[PDB]
Amino acid sequence: VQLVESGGGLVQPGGSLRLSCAASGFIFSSYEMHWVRQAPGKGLEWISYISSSGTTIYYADSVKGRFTISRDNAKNSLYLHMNSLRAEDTAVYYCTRARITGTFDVFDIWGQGTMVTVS
Amino acid sequence: VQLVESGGGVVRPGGSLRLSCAASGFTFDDFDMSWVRQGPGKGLEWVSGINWHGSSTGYADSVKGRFTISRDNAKNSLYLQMSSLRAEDTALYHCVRGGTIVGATTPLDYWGQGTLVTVS
Amino acid sequence: DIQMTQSPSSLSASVGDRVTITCRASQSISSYLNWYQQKPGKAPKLLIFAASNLQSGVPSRFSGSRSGTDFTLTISSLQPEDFATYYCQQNYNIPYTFGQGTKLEI
Amino acid sequence: DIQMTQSPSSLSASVGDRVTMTCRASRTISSYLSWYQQKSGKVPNLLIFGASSLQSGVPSRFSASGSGTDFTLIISSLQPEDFATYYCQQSYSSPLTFGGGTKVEIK
Amino acid sequence: TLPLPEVQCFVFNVEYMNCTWNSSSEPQPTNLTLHYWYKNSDNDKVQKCSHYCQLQKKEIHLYQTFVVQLQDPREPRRQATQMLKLQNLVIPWAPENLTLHKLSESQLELNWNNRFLNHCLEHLVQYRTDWDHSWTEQSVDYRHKFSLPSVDGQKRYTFRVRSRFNPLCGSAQHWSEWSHPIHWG
Ligand SMILES: *[C@@H]1O[C@H](CO)[C@@H](O[C@@H]2O[C@H](CO)[C@@H](O)[C@H](O)[C@H]2NC(C)=O)[C@H](O)[C@H]1NC(C)=O
Repeated sequence: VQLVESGGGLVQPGGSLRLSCAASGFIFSSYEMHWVRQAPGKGLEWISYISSSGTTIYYADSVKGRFTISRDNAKNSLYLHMNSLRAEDTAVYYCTRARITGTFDVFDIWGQGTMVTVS
Repeated sequence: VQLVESGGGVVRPGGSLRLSCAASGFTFDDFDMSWVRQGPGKGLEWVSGINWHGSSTGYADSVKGRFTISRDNAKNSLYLQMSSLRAEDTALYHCVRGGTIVGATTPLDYWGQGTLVTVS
Repeated sequence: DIQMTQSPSSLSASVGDRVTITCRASQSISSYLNWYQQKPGKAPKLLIFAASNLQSGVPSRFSGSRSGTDFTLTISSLQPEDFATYYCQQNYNIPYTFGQGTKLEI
Repeated sequence: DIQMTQSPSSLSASVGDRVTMTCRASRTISSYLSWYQQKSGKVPNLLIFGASSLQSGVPSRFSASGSGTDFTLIISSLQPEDFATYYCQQSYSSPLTFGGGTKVEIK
Repeated sequence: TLPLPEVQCFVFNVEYMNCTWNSSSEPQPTNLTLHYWYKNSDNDKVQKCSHYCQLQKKEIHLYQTFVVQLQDPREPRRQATQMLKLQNLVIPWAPENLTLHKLSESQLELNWNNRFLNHCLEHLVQYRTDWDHSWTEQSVDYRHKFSLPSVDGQKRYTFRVRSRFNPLCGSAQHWSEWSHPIHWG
């Protein structure tokens, strides 16, 4: 019923920062998690997902070998930290869940999102 | 890099007893095991061994018909359960890293201590 | 992977119309598709799932047709409280791919 | 099977002596025979590698040669921590067997 | 509060599907129900396993999406679910009949036939030598032949091979079980 994410504000190329997403209102240990990045003008672009507790898989190229993500079930947290940022990664970040209704899995309750800028 | 076994007790001739030893600090599948015994009167003597896959168990001249080594890599342990013993089996038993039965990759050995078993 | 284009159709509407927004996928996805209504500066809403079904709490005006991999979202009797970009995306296989997103305007 | 006779069992030497000692095998083995050291009251350890080389962690003082039938070992500049039993052992054909035993005296 | 004992699923040489989960950790050991469905194919249904799980080849579809989940009877609200790339988790049988034959006087070639799959597998070979402390590795392409360029007469080598479902038709990382160790004399 609630996903609140927080993260860093400013960074120089080659820097790093912390991004976290706190969940409340459901059994966090069951569902699937999703991280999505929105560029200032391009639009939306899904970047990564977390399969309950076992596996995690990122995007094809944008976040292929730079960011790493994990989660804590007891604390109900989902967090990744960015490394080796660039000038094109200045964007907004979203944290959302996946719900399986029948045989379909659909994105539910998106996070508010945080701004990351590089200059 | 340590080898620790479990057991103890005494039995009259014709009894049975299990001796299980495990390795710590090793890649168990990479190298095989063996057994060496020593009676107080005499020197060391070899018992048996296998090839890290439970497929080439080795024998000895005198303990051929009693029991032969078993292994479980998934549980990461090795077992030797004696039965139908004899009065001349009183000795101290060590299970040793290394040894070789089949050809290829004869890795020498690294001893790992042991305890005493006795039978009347 | 599966690039998913969208017909722009960035055409002005009025108070009550019937406009089709079609976004053909490059590959033939059977029935898996979601329509997201992204307000300016906010998060999407998941208007419609399964390409034919309807999400709970969503008005019945929206409706998917799925005429042979030509997924379309139809809206009848437009209201001023509905003016934003729409992104149609596929959950058929990882990686998920969104669309360009029509900028429907008044 | 394969029988090993570690002879002589009795040796007479003091600190800083030059006397090699031999091992014998019943059946021929090319280079499959190691050596060990048994100080009283402790686990044996490896002293000579496969045929003639030496395991790391050991002083280069110990030396061995004569690979094949009659392996021989020799140690120079004897210390107060070298008088023990050797127990030549082979790993060529199953079953493995050990040697008899050699004892060296202190004066 | 507490997490479910989770599950790893591996397709064995595309003959049957096995999911193994350890119920020992949780109190009051129970063999919970398992479910599955194939999202990729149209006209699909949610099925019950009831073969405690195990699925036959009649219900295995590769190159596509597969979803697994575990359900406990006491708390239906709490469950587990994962999204699996079925071509990323294939663990075939250890290759059979590991054939060795000697082309020339100082080099070797190794052949092995996997049970079902040929054109979507990468391989690894580990060979050792007398008195060797370590084990020397080498990867092989989708073709199932490995060559040892340098060999010795008196020395003896041990070969053990494990295949891997990579990279032409997937990206499986886990290796197969070690085959029967074929020994050179
Ligand atoms: C494949 O699945 C079958 C179905 O359960 C497994 O068979 C049993 O596995 C459990 C695990 O402890 C035990 O009851 C036995 O080991 C098996 N029962 C038998 C063989 O009758 C099997 O272990 C799974 N794995 C393989 C490789 O077959």
